[PDB]
Amino acid sequence: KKRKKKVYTTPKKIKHKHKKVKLAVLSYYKVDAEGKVTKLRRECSNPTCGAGVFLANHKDRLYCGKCHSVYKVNA
Amino acid sequence: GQPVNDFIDTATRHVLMRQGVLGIKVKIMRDPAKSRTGPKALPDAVTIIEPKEEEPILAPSVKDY
RNA sequence: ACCCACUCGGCACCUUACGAGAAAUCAAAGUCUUUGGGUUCUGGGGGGAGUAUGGUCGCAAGGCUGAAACUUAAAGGAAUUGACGGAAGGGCACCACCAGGAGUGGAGCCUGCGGCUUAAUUUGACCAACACGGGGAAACUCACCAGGUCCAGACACAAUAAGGAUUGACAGAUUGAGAGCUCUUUCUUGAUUUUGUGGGUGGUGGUGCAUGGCCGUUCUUAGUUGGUGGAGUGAUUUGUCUGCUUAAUUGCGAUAACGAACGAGACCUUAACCUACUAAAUAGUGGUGCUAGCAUUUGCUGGUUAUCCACUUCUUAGAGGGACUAUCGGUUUCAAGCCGAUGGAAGUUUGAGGCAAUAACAGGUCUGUGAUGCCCUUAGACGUUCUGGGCCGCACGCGCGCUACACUGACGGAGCCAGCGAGUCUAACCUUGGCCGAGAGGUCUUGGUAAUCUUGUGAAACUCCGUCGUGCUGGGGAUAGAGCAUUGUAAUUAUUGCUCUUCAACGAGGAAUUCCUAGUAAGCGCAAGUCAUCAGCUUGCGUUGAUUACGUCCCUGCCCUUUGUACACAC
Ligand SMILES: [Mg+2]
Ligand SMILES: [Mg+2]
Ligand SMILES: [Mg+2]
Ligand SMILES: [Mg+2]
Ligand SMILES: [Mg+2]
Ligand SMILES: [Mg+2]
Ligand SMILES: [Mg+2]
Ligand SMILES: [Mg+2]
Ligand SMILES: [Mg+2]
Ligand SMILES: [Mg+2]
Ligand SMILES: [Mg+2]
Ligand SMILES: [Mg+2]
Ligand SMILES: [Mg+2]
Repeated sequence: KKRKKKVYTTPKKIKHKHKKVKLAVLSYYKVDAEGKVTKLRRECSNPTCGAGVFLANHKDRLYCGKCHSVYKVNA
Repeated sequence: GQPVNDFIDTATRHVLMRQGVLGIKVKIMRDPAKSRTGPKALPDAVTIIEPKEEEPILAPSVKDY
């Protein structure tokens, strides 16, 4: 059985890669002059989300990160 | 025949060699006279018992204990 | 003229070679590496070629004498084994024929194959391919086509690597898609990986002409082999055979063979016989003993071992018996056997199978296999999944089949009989019964893991009584339209079932060709396999049940012997 060379009608697509950013401490916590700190991110209502659930942010919604829930910053 | 099932035992093996597979077939006919189960001899292997030949007497010779 | 005994010369024969020969064979072809009686002629691998030329003879035809160039690895002799023969002899087969039966080939449809078409219409196979791959494909199967993911890239090494090496992601573009596949801003996890280098693993990728295993075929036949001995320089041969006989290399026998082996037979399974044994609410019968239901000076039935006693004829299955061609009559190298009749359940090896030798085929299968060598491929994959499509595509040709062409029938009513099976609790299998529905089916329950229930599978052909009335007709039901259900996520290219409507060829089929000898052909249905659904297929089962023949070698072939061969890739 002879087989031909597959010829593609579409360009090759690349596999996505994790974004390289050196921001792991910059936008997570802030330190006051005396030393008092309060976490500025929100808390998932579902208890199986973690104390450090660290709800992310978008332009019009807030992303959970682990439980994949959606909230609003303007609540 | 049936004595193939009764007395013939066969095995088949494949042998992986650098040039291919080599088939081995082993066939063994065990002596029927051995073992205690099933037929102990081949069919039509008829054996005859020796007559235990005895001479004939002439006189009646009544015998009493 | 005959007979007998001789003898010389001659044409020759028979046996065997002591001898010779490569052998066939030879009384010379002996007296030859132990080579010498005398003498003439001829040959030196096969062709070119008895040709060319010269000479010579001939009236001519031609004869006699007679090269070379060049070409070529064999040509040739005798014998062996096989194969083949429009060779002979002897046997045999319904995958041969005769006498026939049923047909197929003609029609419509189903299915497989080729060809065309197509993105693909995956593919193997050409007596011994073509309802075969258990190949009845909606998804899967799948191997093909258009696309989308994923790594299920083990291990070793090196590099990146404190937020990194890495993943995963709601929504919005996007994609057939609620695949974060790719992205749009940015969160989760954390030395599990990424990248590269070796390497590895998969592959229904190729190679069945590299292989194993299995299967088919040669070949349904009777055939095959060594030990010792005999023959031959040897390959080989005899054993393993003239005749008779057998289904049989089965035997009687003959015999430079003897004694053995495999195959055949024997054996095993199944089918028939057993009023013999052992017994059985998972099989039955009787007593109706028990109540009893219906008709009546006794029949048919109901519930019948937790209502009850018996008892195995029928049913079941264990141990057994039974047939060994028994007896008889004939015939025979009167032996192996064969033909009739009588008994017997059974007398073609009683029927049918299972198993089944040596040697082989470039027979089929790499698409059954985590059987497999080699080659190719391996991250945009020939790996694996997911969506959709194809495998089914139709100017056509062919092979298995199904349904028919009608009155030995169709239709309607009624009668009303098998055997082989299978069946769920790791989940929905076989389904009784009641109810609903024209139907197909739906619903509520029951029993059955089964000699217990489905199931007495109350199958069909068939039978009886009626409608039809020789009109392609009320035969035929292809094609097509409408609706109702079931299986399935999914039914369109209509899965299948049901109802109404449409109602085509087909009036018995050219050449040609298949199968079969008794419970067989043929008709008829049923169960199982494949199966969620789907039989017009297969494997088995039973019901009804012929005609013809107990033969031959004419055709097609098979076996043995002899014979010829310039065949061995074997006519
Ligand atoms: Mg046998
Ligand atoms: Mg003479
Ligand atoms: Mg010469
Ligand atoms: Mg016909
Ligand atoms: Mg498909
Ligand atoms: Mg082959
Ligand atoms: Mg010898
Ligand atoms: Mg698919
Ligand atoms: Mg097909
Ligand atoms: Mg029955
Ligand atoms: Mg189907
Ligand atoms: Mg079926
Ligand atoms: Mg089939």
